[PDB]
Amino acid sequence: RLVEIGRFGAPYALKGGLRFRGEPVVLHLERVYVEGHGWRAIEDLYRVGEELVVHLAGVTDRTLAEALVGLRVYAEVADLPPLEEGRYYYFALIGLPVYVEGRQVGEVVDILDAGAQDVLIIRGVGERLRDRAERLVPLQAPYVRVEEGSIHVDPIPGLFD
Amino acid sequence: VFVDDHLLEKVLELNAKGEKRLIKTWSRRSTIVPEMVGHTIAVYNGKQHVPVYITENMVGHKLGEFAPTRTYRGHGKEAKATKKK
Repeated sequence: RLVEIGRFGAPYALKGGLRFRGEPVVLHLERVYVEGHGWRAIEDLYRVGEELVVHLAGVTDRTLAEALVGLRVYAEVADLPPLEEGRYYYFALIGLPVYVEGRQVGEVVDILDAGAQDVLIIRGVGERLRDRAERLVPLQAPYVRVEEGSIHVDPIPGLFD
Repeated sequence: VFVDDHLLEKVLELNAKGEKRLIKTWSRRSTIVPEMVGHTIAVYNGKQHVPVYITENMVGHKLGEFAPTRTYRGHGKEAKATKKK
């Protein structure tokens, strides 16, 4: 499974270096899959100002670099560095069913980084809830539980209201 | 530094009952006080109320600091990792 980790910005210098816009998870990868181009080994990577520059095998001059500008960058899920117990990749949570007292009430459609905490955006499922507004829930709230393949919430009054 | 009376009143009311209920507020300026620790406050960001589970660390900060707009879409957002639970 491929997951989007970033997107290439404009070329940097004249050796094929490419500004990388995305998650710093790219610092621990040996290769990335480039949209429309396939796997490429990461020859080098470094920082310039507030940006990160990537050097892929084959991309050795500005011209070859421009061809990749604007293209999305993907990583094999298995290549992502493992997380400590209690932490999860956004893609692993998005799409999961949400339960309240053993019953499905929704589906995670997105997660908002509120800086201190992460906020799950849940979409109702089923004719009755499918057309309500999105419901938000702090992931780190004590009344929220993450299980393999699902999320559970013990709704306090007003949470889903 | 100030706490929206309305919001504080609601919080005090809840603490006296021992209840935990989502509290909605449009006051992003109000400062977080210890009485709010353990509560879930939904702060308005202009379009939605972003829920915040108040922790000790948040005491002293402004509620707005935890309710950003969902305006920016970040590249590779799905590769982000959640803050440890």
